[PDB]
Amino acid sequence: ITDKDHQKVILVGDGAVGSSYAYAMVLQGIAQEIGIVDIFKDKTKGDAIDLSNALPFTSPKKIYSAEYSDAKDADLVVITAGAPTRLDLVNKNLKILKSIVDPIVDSGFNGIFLVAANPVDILTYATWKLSGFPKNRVVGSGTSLDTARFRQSIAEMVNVDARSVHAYIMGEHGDTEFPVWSHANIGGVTIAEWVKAHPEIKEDKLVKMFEDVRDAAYEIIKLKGATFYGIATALARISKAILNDENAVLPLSVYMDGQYGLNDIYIGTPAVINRNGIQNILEIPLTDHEEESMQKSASQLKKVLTDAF
Amino acid sequence: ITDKDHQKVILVGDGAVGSSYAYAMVLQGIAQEIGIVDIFKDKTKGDAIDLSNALPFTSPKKIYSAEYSDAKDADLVVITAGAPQKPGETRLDLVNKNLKILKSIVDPIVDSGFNGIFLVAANPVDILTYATWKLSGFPKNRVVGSGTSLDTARFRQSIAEMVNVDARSVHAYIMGEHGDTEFPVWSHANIGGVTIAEWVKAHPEIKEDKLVKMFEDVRDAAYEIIKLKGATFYGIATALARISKAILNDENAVLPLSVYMDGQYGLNDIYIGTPAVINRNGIQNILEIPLTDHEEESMQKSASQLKKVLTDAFA
Amino acid sequence: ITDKDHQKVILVGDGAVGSSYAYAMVLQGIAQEIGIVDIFKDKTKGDAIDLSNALPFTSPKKIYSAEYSDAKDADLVVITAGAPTRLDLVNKNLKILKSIVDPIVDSGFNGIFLVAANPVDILTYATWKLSGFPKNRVVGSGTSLDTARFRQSIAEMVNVDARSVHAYIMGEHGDTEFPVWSHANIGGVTIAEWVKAHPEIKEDKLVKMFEDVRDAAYEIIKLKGATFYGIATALARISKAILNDENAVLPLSVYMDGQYGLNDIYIGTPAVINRNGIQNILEIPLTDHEEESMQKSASQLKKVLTDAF
Amino acid sequence: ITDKDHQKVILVGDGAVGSSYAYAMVLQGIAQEIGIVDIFKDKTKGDAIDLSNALPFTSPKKIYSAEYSDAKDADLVVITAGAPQKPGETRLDLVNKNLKILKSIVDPIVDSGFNGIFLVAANPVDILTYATWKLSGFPKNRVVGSGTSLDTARFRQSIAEMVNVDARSVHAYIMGEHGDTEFPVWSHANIGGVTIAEWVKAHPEIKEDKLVKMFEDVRDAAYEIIKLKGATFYGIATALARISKAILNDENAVLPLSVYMDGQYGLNDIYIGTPAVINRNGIQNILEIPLTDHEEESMQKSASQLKKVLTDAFA
Repeated sequence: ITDKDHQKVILVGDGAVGSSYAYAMVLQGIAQEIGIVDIFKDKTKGDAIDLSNALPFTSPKKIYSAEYSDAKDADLVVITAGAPTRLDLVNKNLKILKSIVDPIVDSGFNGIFLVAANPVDILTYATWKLSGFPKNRVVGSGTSLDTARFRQSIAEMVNVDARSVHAYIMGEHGDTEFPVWSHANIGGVTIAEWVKAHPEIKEDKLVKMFEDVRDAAYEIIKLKGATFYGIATALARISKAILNDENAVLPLSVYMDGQYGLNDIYIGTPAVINRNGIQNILEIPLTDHEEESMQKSASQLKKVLTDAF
Repeated sequence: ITDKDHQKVILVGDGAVGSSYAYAMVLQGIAQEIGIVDIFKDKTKGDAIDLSNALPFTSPKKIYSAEYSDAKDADLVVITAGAPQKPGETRLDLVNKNLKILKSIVDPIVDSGFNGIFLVAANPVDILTYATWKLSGFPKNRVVGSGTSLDTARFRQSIAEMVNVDARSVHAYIMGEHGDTEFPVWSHANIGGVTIAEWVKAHPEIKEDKLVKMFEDVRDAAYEIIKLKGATFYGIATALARISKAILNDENAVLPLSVYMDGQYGLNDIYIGTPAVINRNGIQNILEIPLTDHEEESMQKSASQLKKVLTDAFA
Repeated sequence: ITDKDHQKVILVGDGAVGSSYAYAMVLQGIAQEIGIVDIFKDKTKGDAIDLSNALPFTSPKKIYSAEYSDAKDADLVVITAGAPTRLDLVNKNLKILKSIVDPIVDSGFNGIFLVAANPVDILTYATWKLSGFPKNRVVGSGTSLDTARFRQSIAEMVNVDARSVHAYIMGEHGDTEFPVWSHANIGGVTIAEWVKAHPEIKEDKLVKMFEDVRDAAYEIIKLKGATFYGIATALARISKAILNDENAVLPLSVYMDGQYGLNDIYIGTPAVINRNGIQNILEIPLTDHEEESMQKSASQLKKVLTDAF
Repeated sequence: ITDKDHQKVILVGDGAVGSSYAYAMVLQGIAQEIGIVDIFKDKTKGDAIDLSNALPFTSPKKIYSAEYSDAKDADLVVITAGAPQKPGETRLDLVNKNLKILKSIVDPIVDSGFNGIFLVAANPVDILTYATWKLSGFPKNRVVGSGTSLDTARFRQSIAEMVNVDARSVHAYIMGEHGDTEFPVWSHANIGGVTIAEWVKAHPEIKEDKLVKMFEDVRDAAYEIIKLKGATFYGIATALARISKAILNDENAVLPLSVYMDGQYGLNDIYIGTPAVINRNGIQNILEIPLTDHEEESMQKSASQLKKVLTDAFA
């Protein structure tokens, strides 16, 4: 039975995101095996060696340049392989995603898909459609990183550990996402309550703070050329919640079955995740304004999915 | 300047609590040195050896049987071993007994030149936190009690178990004086940001009387554990190690602690349990949760009963 | 397949060792479930609650007062339940051990046994005999703690992190165990080499240091009444080596199949351990003096086993 | 005194190495503050934001685009971005180029009042470690180079893979000047205390030529990784974070580092790779492994070639 006490991850895409993700899993000692799949075979071999060079300072792992067929007995397939009209972007990514998901399913893979490729909510739905897997075993990173960025920006404004800050970005990851100010809090004190006790914090600083979250990727790409440490860390956090069976609440792309009056899309909302994937979708009671933001995000996303399929 | 990158903790009290605390600090790699002070010198020497036997499986430390004078260059003095309430002793006698013992600890620690943070877990904690402040002459923000940290953990783990969620995704406080007068802040309690009131609307199989009972079981948790296994220690040891990490890693973490009231909740000149921000300099901000009328009344009744005992004890 | 990503430990014995072990597993986030089995049902219920009170500060776990029947789908059964002539001590512990192992096997348990009850090498062999399990899936703590004590004592003499100190105690845990000075080193510099560079270290300090290791339990019991933090920590280290599939070298009680000229006993030697238990028994080439110490430890232990069975 | 329980690292160089190093420090929770200094100011600002985006999943930090003057109260200055060898540049030109750049880093850092430890990873590391010592005026034991830390990890992981053992149970060194002249200490290399010579006797399917090749692959590892993926960074970033933890947690850990030779191996007045004990005060003890005649010759040839370049560079 202890023959099972070996956690295996297949990573698809060895760009800055996949490579950083593998490094995060090395340093935190999450899983015992990482197979790295990418068209660029030389690069994945180089990365597997560079990452392996770190292992003497952490817990051991088998790290290698892998093939889709190595997903047969994987716990976790992480898809980062995303090509940069919105509908053309989707059609291009659907053909690439089919070339990933089909051979992975053909391997006998029977674990959880974790999708981080842009656009994530659409490609999460597409992964579900192509794979034939249950809804709860296809997960997208959704607004996990936007939420982390939001919490860290509040943490810095108020000089508090972001782990004591509780706020969500929800909807489709992208321009239509929105902040759930109504439930956002610091140690259980709502932002509305916090602003009353600390009125140096102007409404316009909060507006700007959400705008900086929405435009974060643009600002980072402008400064250093790409974004990767954030999403790599989020993917490793989601990976730990699955592999350690945590029943952790994370904001993820999850299948709408009536939540917020939505159906038959993947979109960002807090959910409970454990070894079996999504257990519970948390439906935060939104204000009329927040519910409208959710409906506009959903509707625009549903239109693109319909047109794409 | 890196000569200072050595964190030192002086633990006063080598009971089940102090001992478990030191073990938590060993396994989590918090601090580089633990001096254990107790009247029972052989026991502290035995514990220092037993704890040291663990070190080859974790980060290294100097662990030893210590004296008050070893607090000179300590970052942290952790006070655990409160003289226990005898049958038919008044609360005020319990306090007076603990004040004479506490004076015999705090005075020689201050005399050593100790200039760090006091972390008080001795029962009764809110009163002995105030007493440590009074005896030490230290600033308000450098005398901290464990307060409702454990009651809050117990409350969060109870909600976690009812709802099948990691307690790290559950956010609820017990506040007031640690003891019979403490109360749950249901108004701000939430699971991943969904208030308990909101959660109960979506899941109405959860009856009001299960929630009432759940707070009652938290209030009476120590009595239930003492009845079953004779003593309580893993909970408070873990809480003390969490507070110790928040200080020593300068986290600005929000934790429910005994902190000095300067108008918060309409209270003054007591230590009592409420969320606060804590870093390397101790208490940075006291969070004043806007309480319902019922929750504010519970806070006032806890505070007033505690203030009466302190007043009577100092005179 | 991710239905398997749930590690379960059944602990037998909720005395200071078992209870400290469970606490170590809580603080280090090892396994997702601990069942605590003991005659004293009230005490195990109290301990499961006290340990659960810690969980909000660490990774989640299911911790409960358990029955032998709960071992059915356990990864790991840890036996600490040991009653304090040597042959009478063994006969008393064999009847108690039979009352543990039989109902655990009857449950359908199909994991690894980790034995810490005194006397450990004898009860490790007895666990193998009673269980019918393969040799490599019955492991004793053996000289893991004596070895830790030895390394920490060298660490303190020389002011070096014990993790940079490499020395073994081997043989039967107890009076006949011996230090392997021939291979003992600090950062790869043998103790013989270290003493040449640092001749303030007298041979008689080294003799005393092994004597203090052999008598460590006596000295600690005299001072504080019992010994538990050491073995609790060692048991949690061995548990991590199994559950994270490390192929770690640890000094353990393992089955002699010709190593050191020994057969058909469990005795202390370094071994490789992973998710499947013992993979490789390291046979350290001993000096004539060290080999004699091993043979005398083995022979006295083999006589007691023969007489007991 | 707890005002000091704030560990600060100034990183010089925000290339793949510096950036990966800062990420390793974020994920492992080492230090409370990282200032990133590089000529490319936009890149450091972008990195500080990207790294900060990770913080809600780990322990908190202040991460920012920094200047040399921010080293004033730093514990640790980590120097990574060495000007790379151009095709047909001499070794001595590489050194002279790096000395002018290194002077422009070390002088303003010393001028800030910085009084911590220098940790040098810039190529060529043993030479720039000596140069940092010469430019800074700091004591020998407070200027440390990464030396053969990564070569040693690569060597241990290669043995781990041959034998199917956790590399943490494998104990082998590469020593000398990091680069083509470095050598394996086979004589003291072991797996759980069993020397490689002993292991090969018990497992004679392991051929001498596989061991020769295994050291050759370690020596040429960087060339092989650069050929395959264009650059090397996870290895050295992880090593730098391990050395950083040994200093900041005062571990007295044995690591293979660039340390000042004062008679060890018959060497004087160079930095070169050998195991040493390191704590909060830097280098405490240099371990002198008794080398075979062949291993000692390799050490002498590595040292002498390195000493010639240093002599020529300083004059």
